[PDB]
Amino acid sequence: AAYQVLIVGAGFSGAETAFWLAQKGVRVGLLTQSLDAVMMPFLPPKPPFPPGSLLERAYDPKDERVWAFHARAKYLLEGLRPLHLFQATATGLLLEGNRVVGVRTWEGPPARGEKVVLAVGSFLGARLFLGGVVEEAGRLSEASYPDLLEDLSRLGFRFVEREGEVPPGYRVRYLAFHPEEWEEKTFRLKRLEGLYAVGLCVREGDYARMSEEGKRLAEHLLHEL
Ligand SMILES: Cc1cc2nc3c(=O)[nH]c(=O)nc-3n(C[C@H](O)[C@H](O)[C@H](O)COP(=O)(O)OP(=O)(O)OC[C@H]3O[C@@H](n4cnc5c(N)ncnc54)[C@H](O)[C@@H]3O)c2cc1C
Repeated sequence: AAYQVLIVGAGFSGAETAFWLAQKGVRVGLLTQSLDAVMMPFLPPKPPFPPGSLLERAYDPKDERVWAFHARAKYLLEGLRPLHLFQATATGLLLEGNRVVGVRTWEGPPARGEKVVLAVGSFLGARLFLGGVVEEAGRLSEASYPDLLEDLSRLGFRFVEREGEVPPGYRVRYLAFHPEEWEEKTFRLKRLEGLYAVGLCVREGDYARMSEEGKRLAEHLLHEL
């Protein structure tokens, strides 16, 4: 129970969740497949942003470079004492009966948390259409490992198809948890115990929406603890 909350995905929703939880002293483990992609935008994030959010703090009105936004956001997360940001590729759910206690990782070492949050964005069943090529990636140059979706599918989880687009321009078709799997008020993926989901992998929205959702989840978990 080292981590009170284990979050899979250091993107706009997952990192925001980690941010507010850490501000309150919650022991958070933020697991993400690529540290070089932490909080990486598609198009440059532009105001307005949720007040006091990690998203707002990471913004620089004089620097629109998306990679720089990623770097500034990553650095901000690394400054939170109760937060441990680490690299690992989640490949499946660690279960004890009907309870999710963590995730298996491709590299081998399992990661555990009292509560497990999936904030994997557009990386489930991702297909990136760029010109005359189709890549298995949730965002430009960011590969998507098929394992997690396969595990969730094997366990019985239902998904719906969604699509996002970047004005080279490209489109990303991905899978989001079917609405019936998710309890909006608690962020619970009710099919199993101790499992939560937030962000694009459960509901559409832009950067600010992802951030607001992450904060809302953090506030809910703080109440539950
Ligand atoms: C093609 C496309 C373009 C978009 N463009 C914009 C835009 O220009 N402006 C805007 O406001 N919104 C845009 N959106 C909507 C939304 O704001 C973004 O998708 C945003 O990144 C969603 O936040 P998220 O936290 O759900 O996912 P992300 O920010 O994508 O973060 C997901 C994280 O999870 C990690 N991850 C995934 N699977 C695993 C795994 N198995 N193990 C470990 N880590 C994993 C990823 O590597 C990543 O770091 C776009 C959406 C799409 C699909």
